[PDB]
Amino acid sequence: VNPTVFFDIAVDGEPLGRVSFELFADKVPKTAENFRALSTGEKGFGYKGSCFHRIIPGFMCQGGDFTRHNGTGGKSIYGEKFEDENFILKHTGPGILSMANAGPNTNGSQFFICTAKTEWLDGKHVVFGKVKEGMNIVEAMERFGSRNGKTSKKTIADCGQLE
Repeated sequence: VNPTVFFDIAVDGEPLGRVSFELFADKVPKTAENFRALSTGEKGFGYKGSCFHRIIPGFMCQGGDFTRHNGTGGKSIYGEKFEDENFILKHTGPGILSMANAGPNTNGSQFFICTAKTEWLDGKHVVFGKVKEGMNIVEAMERFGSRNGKTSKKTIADCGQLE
């Protein structure tokens, strides 16, 4: 069965709620495994304690830069940025979980959660999961964003894999 991972989100250190995701390991196993392992921290690094540095209401929440906290860092579990695995899945609406990148074949650890349909990203960003529980928490997060993406308050307080 496809894995499920959770993030416990905090705003300025205060608990907000939990978001869980189904990872589409049946369709993008390499990309799903990267996100899964970064969520459990089992390789010795990952998402716990990192922030969502760019949140644009009506578009997306972006995070996963656990090394520089601003969109310039992050790394995959593969010792280098990795390839676009496939583009089977499309950006169909809110809740889609997709990889951030800076060009072809440059996936690291950064990802975004869509809060709208973003079809112009189809074929350019690898979709690999979707929000299962807590879309309402993603909507709460979105309120702390702004047009230029800066957040009005600061995190993934805990994360891991659910049965």
